[PDB]
Amino acid sequence: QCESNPCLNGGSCKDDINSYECWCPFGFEGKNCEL
Amino acid sequence: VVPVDYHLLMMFTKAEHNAPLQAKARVALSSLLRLAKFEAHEVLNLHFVSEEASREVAKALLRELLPPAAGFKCKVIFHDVAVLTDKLFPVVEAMQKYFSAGSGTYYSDSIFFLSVAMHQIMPKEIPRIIQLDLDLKYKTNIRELFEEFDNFLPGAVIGIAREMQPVYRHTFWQFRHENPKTRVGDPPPEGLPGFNSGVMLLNLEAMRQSPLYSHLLEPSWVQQLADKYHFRGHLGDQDFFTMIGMEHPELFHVLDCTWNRQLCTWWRDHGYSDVFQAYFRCEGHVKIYHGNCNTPIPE
Ligand SMILES: *[C@@H]1O[C@H](CO)[C@@H](O)[C@H](O[C@H]2OC[C@@H](O)[C@H](O[C@H]3OC[C@@H](O)[C@H](O)[C@H]3O)[C@H]2O)[C@H]1O
Ligand SMILES: O=c1ccn([C@@H]2O[C@H](COP(=O)(O)OP(=O)(O)O)[C@@H](O)[C@H]2O)c(=O)[nH]1
Ligand SMILES: [Mn+2]
Repeated sequence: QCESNPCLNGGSCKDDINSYECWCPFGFEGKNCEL
Repeated sequence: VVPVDYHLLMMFTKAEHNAPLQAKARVALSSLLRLAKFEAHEVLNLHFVSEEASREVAKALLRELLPPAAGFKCKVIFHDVAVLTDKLFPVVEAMQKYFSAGSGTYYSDSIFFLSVAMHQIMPKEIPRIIQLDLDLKYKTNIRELFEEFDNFLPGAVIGIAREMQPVYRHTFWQFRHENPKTRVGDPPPEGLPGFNSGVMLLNLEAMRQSPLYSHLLEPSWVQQLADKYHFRGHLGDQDFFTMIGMEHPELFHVLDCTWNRQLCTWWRDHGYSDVFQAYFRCEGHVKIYHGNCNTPIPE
């Protein structure tokens, strides 16, 4: 299995090859909504 | 007497040298069998989907647990994951790209859709089967779950509990953004939070006999709905049932949360702090705990 994409856009798996933006749920920032 | 068969099905694959999975299975099967009670003419059939090494592991665990204290007749059946994968693929191929990690269509993902085509995989002498995860702990007599089949309304084919985290709130983001009045992805009581696949009542007869359910399995229907909902997942059967359940809730008998009380809080810590409790709340006497996302189960 994969880890869920924390981003609202793109595929369901984190680090989706076909995504270049990451839109985080509210209150989070970073390339994978880490902060 | 005329013997009455009860059927359960569990996935048990890649179990060799997977000690955490074996321990999960032990907890599930031991509590299941300790608390089960069946009449003298009744038989509990335990179906396992396993490759050969896992079949051997399951047999070693089962011999330590059978025959059950309660004394009832129990039969163990194994199904080859490779055989089922090949039977499932024609039916399930088109949905894989929307519901598997991630892209696109691999044989290795096919088995995660077993439930959706169970009515075509199991012998037709099996009218109903309950599919269960192995990271469960049973707090009651499994025989009691079978009475929920009697509560299916006309046209319902599957019994399933709601998903207790906002994972579908997240998944349906774009659809919700475009449809501000939608209940799709909202929490209970009034919303449609989606479904969890850990405990599923598959009425095989009803699934076979439903024209609606049959149509929804067709590639063009899968595609049209995944397009409408802008849906992408990696949770397999759970994702498919969740999606078609947004469009056609009549197909599903919603079990009360106490039949699959999920313990996973992953999503609480990934953007959903404020809404989390509205999804996660479950009140009542718990019948089955579900230690999903490797969550330790309380004692
Ligand atoms: C996102 O990725 C994280 C990290 O890998 C997962 O923990 C999340 O999955 C958890 O949260 C949502 C639940 O739906 C999920 O449990 C389901 O998994 C699929 C079915 O096989 C199973 O019966 C069901 O319990 C849980 O693991 C993921 O969304
Ligand atoms: O390597 C694996 C992974 C999963 N499973 C089965 O598939 C179910 C789903 O996985 P798990 O319950 O760990 O995931 P979650 O409930 O968090 O989705 C498990 O209960 C097992 O029955 C398995 O047999 N082998
Ligand atoms: Mn589980």
